[PDB]
Amino acid sequence: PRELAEAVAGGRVLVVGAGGIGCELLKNLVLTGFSHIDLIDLDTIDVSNLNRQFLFQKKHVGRSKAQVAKESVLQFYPKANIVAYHDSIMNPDYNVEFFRQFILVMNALDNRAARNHVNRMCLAADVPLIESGTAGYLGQVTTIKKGVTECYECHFPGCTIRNTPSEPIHCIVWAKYLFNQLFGDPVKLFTKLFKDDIRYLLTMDKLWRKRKPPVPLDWAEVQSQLGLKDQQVLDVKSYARLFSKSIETLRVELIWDKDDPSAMDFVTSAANLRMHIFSMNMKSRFDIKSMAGNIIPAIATTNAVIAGLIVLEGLKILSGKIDQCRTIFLNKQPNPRKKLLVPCALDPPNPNCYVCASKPEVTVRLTLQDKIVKEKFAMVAPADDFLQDYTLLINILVEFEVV
Amino acid sequence: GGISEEEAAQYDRQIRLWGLEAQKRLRASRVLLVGLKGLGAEIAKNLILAGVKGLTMLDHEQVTPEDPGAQFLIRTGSVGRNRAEASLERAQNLNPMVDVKVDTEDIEKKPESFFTQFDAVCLTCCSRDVIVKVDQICHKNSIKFFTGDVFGYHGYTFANLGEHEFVEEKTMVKKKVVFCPVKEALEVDWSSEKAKAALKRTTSDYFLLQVLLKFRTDKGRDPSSDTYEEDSELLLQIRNDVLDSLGISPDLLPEDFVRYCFSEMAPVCAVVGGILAQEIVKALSQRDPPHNNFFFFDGMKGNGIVECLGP
Amino acid sequence: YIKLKVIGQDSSEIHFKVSLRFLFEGQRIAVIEVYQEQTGG
Ligand SMILES: *NS(=O)(=O)OC[C@H]1C[C@@H](Nc2ncncc2C(=O)c2ccn(Cc3ccccc3)n2)[C@H](O)[C@@H]1O
Ligand SMILES: [Zn+2]
Repeated sequence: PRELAEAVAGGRVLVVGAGGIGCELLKNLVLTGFSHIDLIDLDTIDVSNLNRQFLFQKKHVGRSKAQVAKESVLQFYPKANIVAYHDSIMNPDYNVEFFRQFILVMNALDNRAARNHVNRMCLAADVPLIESGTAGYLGQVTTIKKGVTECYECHFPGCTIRNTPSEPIHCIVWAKYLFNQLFGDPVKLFTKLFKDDIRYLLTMDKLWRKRKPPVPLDWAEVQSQLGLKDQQVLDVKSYARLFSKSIETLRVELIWDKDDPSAMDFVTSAANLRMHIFSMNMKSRFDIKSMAGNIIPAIATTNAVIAGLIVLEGLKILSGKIDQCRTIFLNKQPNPRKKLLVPCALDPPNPNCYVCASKPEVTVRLTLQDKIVKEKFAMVAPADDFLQDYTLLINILVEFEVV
Repeated sequence: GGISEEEAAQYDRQIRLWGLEAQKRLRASRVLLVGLKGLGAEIAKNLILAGVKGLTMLDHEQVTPEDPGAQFLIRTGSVGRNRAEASLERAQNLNPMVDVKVDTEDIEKKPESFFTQFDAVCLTCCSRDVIVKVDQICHKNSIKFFTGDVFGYHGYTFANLGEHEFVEEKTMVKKKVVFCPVKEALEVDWSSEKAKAALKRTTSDYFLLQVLLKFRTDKGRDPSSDTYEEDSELLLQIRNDVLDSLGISPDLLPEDFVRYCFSEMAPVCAVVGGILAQEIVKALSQRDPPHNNFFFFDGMKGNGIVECLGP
Repeated sequence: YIKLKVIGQDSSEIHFKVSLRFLFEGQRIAVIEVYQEQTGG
């Protein structure tokens, strides 16, 4: 209709993220007639993106997502106007004024922290926000509107790790801590960690009354012993060797990245030795990659469905039909009423929201700046955050805890 | 093991979803897709990214001036090109691992032996006669058959997988689901007291489909927004006659339905194309229960409904 | 006094007698259906 079409032709929209959801969404907005789009993504293209981020081909690996996405779209519709940022949305330059330019913001993000930031920015700028998320076969869409709707935020112990691990993940988390401790001579580290420390650990006699004791490993002793390559579980000797090999490659502040072969090999080997020591079956590098990297399994069709819904919701917003917007869940199997997609009316702001309520306050019983104000309460440039135009009053009453 | 190390790395995130064996099954499968308009373009993209052995994109029509100015697989300025040919370069480059081919001949003229090279056939923009005819061919040769279409804010998918066996994670449990010929699916008898009860719970989108397929049979084309007044009037008449024919009240389909069922809307193509390609993926890999047998999408209400209709 | 069943997004049927969001016939709780919010994209 003439009114919607002119809004779609006139206004400027922001897409935060050029991945699974974002590629699909960028295409859908263009084809729907959205004539002014800003696209931001901080990342470059990886080979594993190519099953579902359809604007990127193999030759593009290593380039910026947002820039390639624009180049790809312009090849099928040159008169698209798109501005691409190879940047993070949490950059203070994307301030309330920047956000104020857009008649609609759409998230295409993969983590809660970034969404929390965009939520505040959109509240502050008083621009509607379509929020969305996927994982495997599942996903959802909703509309966030200040004054009208709920906002996005309206709703292992060291001892298990260091002393009494009982599951593969504890060894994996341990291997990650170990990587940071060292990087965040192989034979000497190997014996210290896998022989000595497990002896020092057999000193604490109380612990091993109940559960099965660890068995120390000696370097020289160990040296004397269908599916994809990575899905194979190797023997102890192999991991011991890998551990060595990876330390070699690593020495030649680092942040752990699942995609760095050496760092990944490190954590795999370490965790597998630790697993062997505590009488657990060792795990394939494929499996350890999942668990250590927190890999979300992901495909084309789910993101494509969700990105289609996003635009339909945007059209309702821009047609002044927000009452007609919904939260839509994408199921794998139909509910009892045969609904594969489950729409629900939007909920009003929660009066006791720590974020979007009139004068928010909370009670907590450099650790404050980082692990509370920044981490727990998602502030970025901090209790004020003039970027997020948000003030939170903290009442001071397991390090800390929120009542 | 059965796939290269380049394939392993590229398909990594979906191998983590449906398993390597599922992927190997897709790797072995060849799909025929008919119609390279909005919905076919989405299905084509999804199946190609997924890594089928091959996709044959069949369309005998040319890009027209009415066609969208932006189409994600076709360059601007291809008015007069055959639509599949105009789609090939971009489709292929989505995934060089896939053998993407093009067929410019009318699906109606295809001999029964054309279909045997395919594990699955997916029709879009096809007439009811053609839909029935190809479903009958597929049944004979045990070929996975699908259809789907978008019209305005609505869209649908259909499957006939015959007797379909699959595994599902409860440990993987083998299960079986039985589907019916598309002819039965499209010609339900609403006479029965059983069928009378079923009607109460059936989405009106099913009757929308009936109206739109008859328009297609009558007019050789779909309604178009360029001929909105002309097509709206005819639709309202087809509504009357089709529903009267079924002993069903015309008023089951609201009279303003005409407002919501014109043209290809790209977001509706994406939703319907997503569900349909995934049904194809499920069917080829024999993993997870396929929808038996209709999915009906309404982009105004945000509804997606699976109906079992026919038996 | 009431025979109720909560089905999760994975069809996980479990029974009851008396991270998640709860629904009955499309109305937030305040067969039941449970929906998680996904954070991928
Ligand atoms: N779903 S997907 O992976 O296919 O695509 C998701 C894309 C989202 C892009 N991320 C992005 N883009 C723009 N601005 C910010 C971000 C962030 O994700 C971001 C920046 C800072 N943070 C906080 C953070 C830091 C470290 C760990 C966790 C969270 N998040 C992403 O590149 C994909 O292309
Ligand atoms: Zn809130």
